[PDB]
Amino acid sequence: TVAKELRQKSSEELVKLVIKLKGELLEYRFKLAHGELDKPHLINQTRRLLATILT
RNA sequence: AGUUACUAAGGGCUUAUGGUGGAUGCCUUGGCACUAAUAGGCGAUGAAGGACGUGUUAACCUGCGAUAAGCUUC
Ligand SMILES: [Mg+2]
Ligand SMILES: [Mg+2]
Repeated sequence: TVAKELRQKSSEELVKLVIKLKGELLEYRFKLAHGELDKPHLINQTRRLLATILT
C-alpha cells in the first residue's frame, strides 16, 4: 500500500523525504527526552516509514 | 502410742489438638528409547559461537541489527 505510493515517486524526491523524516525523528526523540511528546507513536511510524523508504 | 491421704518443683503412660517437615498418592508446555520418511552441512558474497545495541515497555528472557520488537513482494 504505502510502498506503491513511494514507487510512483522519483528518486530525488525520495532522498528529500528521507532527510526530512530523519530530522523529524531527531526532534521527536528530543521532545520525548524533555517530556513534551503527547503522541509517542509517531517515533515508531517515522522509523517504519524511514525503513520502507530505504527499502 | 499404732495404721493413716491429700504435695507434683518436675517427670512417665494413654488419647486428642496445634506447630516445624515434605514422605506417600494424583498430575505435568519436561526427559529417555525407538519406528516410518526427509536430509546429511555452514563459510572470504564473511561461517559456528559471542560482545554491543534496538521499546511509547524497570530489569531479565525472546526477536531483531543503525532499515535494529522489524522492511518489500507473491
Ligand atoms: Mg507446672
Ligand atoms: Mg505429663
